Amino acid sequence: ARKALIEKAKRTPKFKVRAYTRCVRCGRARSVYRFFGLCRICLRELAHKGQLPGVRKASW
Amino acid sequence: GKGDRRTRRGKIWRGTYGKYRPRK
Amino acid sequence: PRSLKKGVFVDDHLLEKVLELNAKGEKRLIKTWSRRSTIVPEMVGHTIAVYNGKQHVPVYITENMVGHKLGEFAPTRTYR
Amino acid sequence: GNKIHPIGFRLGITRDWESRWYAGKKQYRHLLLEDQRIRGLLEKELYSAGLARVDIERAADNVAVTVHVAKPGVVIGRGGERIRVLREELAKLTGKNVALNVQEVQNPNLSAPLVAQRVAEQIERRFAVRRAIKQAVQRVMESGAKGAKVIVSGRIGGAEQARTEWAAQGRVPLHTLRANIDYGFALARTTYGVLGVKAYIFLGEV
RNA sequence: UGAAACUCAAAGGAAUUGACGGGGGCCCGCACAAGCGGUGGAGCAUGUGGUUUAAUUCGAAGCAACGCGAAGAACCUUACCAGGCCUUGACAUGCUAGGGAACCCGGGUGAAAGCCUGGGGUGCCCCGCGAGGGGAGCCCUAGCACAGGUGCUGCAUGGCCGUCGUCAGCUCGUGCCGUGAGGUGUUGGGUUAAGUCCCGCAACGAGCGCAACCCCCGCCGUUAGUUGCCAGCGGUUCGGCCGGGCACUCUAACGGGACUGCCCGCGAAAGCGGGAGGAAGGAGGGGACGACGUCUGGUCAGCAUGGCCCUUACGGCCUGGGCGACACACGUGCUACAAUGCCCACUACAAAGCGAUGCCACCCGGCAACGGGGAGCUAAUCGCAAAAAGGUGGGCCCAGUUCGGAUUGGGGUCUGCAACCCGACCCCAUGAAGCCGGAAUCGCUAGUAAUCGCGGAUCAGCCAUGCCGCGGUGAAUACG
Ligand SMILES: [K+]
Ligand SMILES: [K+]
Ligand SMILES: [Mg+2]
Ligand SMILES: [Mg+2]
Ligand SMILES: [Mg+2]
Ligand SMILES: [Mg+2]
Ligand SMILES: [Mg+2]
Ligand SMILES: [Mg+2]
Ligand SMILES: [Mg+2]
Ligand SMILES: [Mg+2]
Ligand SMILES: [Mg+2]
Ligand SMILES: [Mg+2]
Ligand SMILES: [Mg+2]
Ligand SMILES: [Mg+2]
Ligand SMILES: [Mg+2]
Ligand SMILES: [Mg+2]
Ligand SMILES: [Mg+2]
Ligand SMILES: [Mg+2]
Ligand SMILES: [Mg+2]
Ligand SMILES: [Mg+2]
Ligand SMILES: [Mg+2]
Ligand SMILES: [Mg+2]
Ligand SMILES: [Mg+2]
Ligand SMILES: [Mg+2]
Ligand SMILES: [Mg+2]
Ligand SMILES: [Mg+2]
Ligand SMILES: [Mg+2]
Ligand SMILES: [Mg+2]
Ligand SMILES: [Mg+2]
Ligand SMILES: [Mg+2]
Ligand SMILES: [Mg+2]
Ligand SMILES: [Mg+2]
Ligand SMILES: [Mg+2]
Ligand SMILES: [Mg+2]
Ligand SMILES: [Mg+2]
Ligand SMILES: [Mg+2]
Ligand SMILES: [Mg+2]
Ligand SMILES: [Mg+2]
Ligand SMILES: [Mg+2]
Ligand SMILES: [Mg+2]
Ligand SMILES: [Mg+2]
Ligand SMILES: [Mg+2]
Ligand SMILES: [Mg+2]
Ligand SMILES: [Mg+2]
Ligand SMILES: [Mg+2]
Ligand SMILES: [Mg+2]
Ligand SMILES: [Zn+2]
Repeated sequence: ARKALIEKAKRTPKFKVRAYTRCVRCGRARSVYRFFGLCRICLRELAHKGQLPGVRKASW
Repeated sequence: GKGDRRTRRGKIWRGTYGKYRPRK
Repeated sequence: PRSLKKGVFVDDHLLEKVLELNAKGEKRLIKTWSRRSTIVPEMVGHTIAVYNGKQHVPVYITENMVGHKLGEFAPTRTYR
Repeated sequence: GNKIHPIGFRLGITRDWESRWYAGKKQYRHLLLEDQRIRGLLEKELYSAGLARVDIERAADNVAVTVHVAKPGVVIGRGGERIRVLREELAKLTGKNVALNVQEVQNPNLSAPLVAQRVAEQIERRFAVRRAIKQAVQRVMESGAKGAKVIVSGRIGGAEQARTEWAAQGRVPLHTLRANIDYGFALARTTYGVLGVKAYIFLGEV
């Protein structure tokens, strides 16, 4: 997550396409979820803390 | 077989539609 | 099985830079980076230098290739 | 590299969340980022007070932030000056008229996060790791608790060979659900590198 | 009988804990055997090695790297390369001024980025009648502290993960034994899936693990009826449509249920075999959960981090290219080679999920992909949605064939600024290899395997035949 690249937040995409997501917590671009704006790693982390409301450990 | 796009199964497998499998 | 739709795309970069170079006759070379642009009629007879990624390549565009793209003539990779 | 977070494992029972607010696929991600940003300034500030937890309830532009601490006085300030400045710093970050309760801890030796922080500090102050550990485990064990356990990472005393120090007393069944084991992780920046402290405190069951 | 020079920091003895033998006893696991279906051969998809390249960014390396990080490479992503450009900087906090600055808008050039600019405008403070002066704020320019660095080290680290392995087992306290390392306990006999429980015992207990507490599935009940229904009845555009009713089905909260309790047989016990009643019987089925520790395992490229190294460049911006090269080699898969089959009709029967600038009913246009119009749903209420395998009828008649759908030529449709490199989809034409696969090798013990389709994450679109789940039909075999 190069600071220079976390410029993604930069609305101005010039072309709506070029706009992509990134972890809002680690900057991770490679596996970010929409409903959390978090990557699979950061997501797993906070979920463990209990800081992700309603999110529990699914078993079945 | 599922690889024949010009057949029923072809379409279904590829999850598409067309002459060989129109939407009812 | 090729296809775009309606609006034979062409970067105006060179278009309005060639359709103009028609008025005062022709010219000699037009180096571009837009290999995306579709070749069209009023290009025939010209010579466009297309960037392959390392260099600009000379391309005498002729009738027989009026529908193709510019990149199609500037091969990207170098093999054996 | 095994064993799950003892809390995330116990969210169903013996353990509640640190954020209680419903939301939809359109808001959730935001009220989340913010909800975090809060813990951001907070934990970077209220450090000294010794913040053990930050619950966050929401309703609708309403924020029931409840900073838990051992020294509720560092929160307040002179007469009530801090819980004024900060309480304003919050609503500044997110214009949402935010409350900001403050609670004291009935024994900071049973706040796993704190115990971790404590030990984590002694480490930067260049204490003898094993001592700190044994001690901590003691404090906790003394002031109640049916079991406790502390873990420090490696590079103990600036050693090139990273290690891992133990120490623990009484029960600490990570496998049993209805255990109610508080847990806390404290970092530990240093002249030579990072260390990691983990605190476990077992109290009651059923 | 018996040396010396020279050379070494050991050579040795007994005992301890381990690890190990082609030592012994005892026992377990899809470990073998039994059995069912594959892979290895083909075509293609995908990852990799190797070559190639301006670059083909980096990592992962027997098991435990190779549809792995990537749950989405056309630009973006992107870390690589070529070229055109920036320099307190795309981001933070600050400082000394030479000065004008909040901001708004047009042009020159250009691939863009930039570099030049040409203007429209002056609020906020304390002054001053005013002209105007000095200051906040913000923006520029010139030096400065400093930012920034997928730049090295995973053998300096945290955190998280993998692995032996859900395999049991690993320990402590006090006592006892031994000069001591240590031993006893934890060994032994019976028994368990289990260091599970029993019995015995110089030990008596305890901790981390087993187990149990949590989730799903199976039977029943109690509140609770915008989804069930003539169950029972009255209406019928015979659509559970309307009235109507919660019985039933469901939906989802809370409880009941199983305890080897009962009977018989064997034990000394724990338990073992068997029988009843029960939806379920002796851990009912599946999951979450993986001890002290091992592999100087993996990751400095998620993030954090000590130390090194670059700081008009190892930072930053673009436009284009590359990550998509190919003589060739391997892994994982997909589609097949057909008649227990393929094709076209007609008709049945699911479960989980997802959807307000998103699912998209229905209608019209088009062979179609899709266009145009348009109802409905904040969704047990509308849409995705067809279920396919099946069942019924019909065709093909053993052929590289109505098997198979690779490759290639056309003509189109979508997404997108843009599909040459390098998208999916549709239609016409083309119609490859392939006749069941050498040596070798993988999976699975039952709703499992094998087969059939369906959804979701990522996501504009997609290179998904990959992952992660869902339900239909449903075997064989285990002497040992
Ligand atoms: K290591
Ligand atoms: K072929
Ligand atoms: Mg960074
Ligand atoms: Mg994108
Ligand atoms: Mg992304
Ligand atoms: Mg066919
Ligand atoms: Mg010697
Ligand atoms: Mg000896
Ligand atoms: Mg020995
Ligand atoms: Mg077995
Ligand atoms: Mg096997
Ligand atoms: Mg066998
Ligand atoms: Mg093969
Ligand atoms: Mg590689
Ligand atoms: Mg590396
Ligand atoms: Mg690219
Ligand atoms: Mg221009
Ligand atoms: Mg390592
Ligand atoms: Mg590590
Ligand atoms: Mg490595
Ligand atoms: Mg077990
Ligand atoms: Mg002892
Ligand atoms: Mg002795
Ligand atoms: Mg003694
Ligand atoms: Mg002992
Ligand atoms: Mg032992
Ligand atoms: Mg022993
Ligand atoms: Mg023994
Ligand atoms: Mg036990
Ligand atoms: Mg045993
Ligand atoms: Mg004993
Ligand atoms: Mg290593
Ligand atoms: Mg290795
Ligand atoms: Mg580092
Ligand atoms: Mg690749
Ligand atoms: Mg080659
Ligand atoms: Mg495949
Ligand atoms: Mg039509
Ligand atoms: Mg393309
Ligand atoms: Mg042949
Ligand atoms: Mg044949
Ligand atoms: Mg088995
Ligand atoms: Mg699918
Ligand atoms: Mg998609
Ligand atoms: Mg492709
Ligand atoms: Mg698919
Ligand atoms: Zn993340």
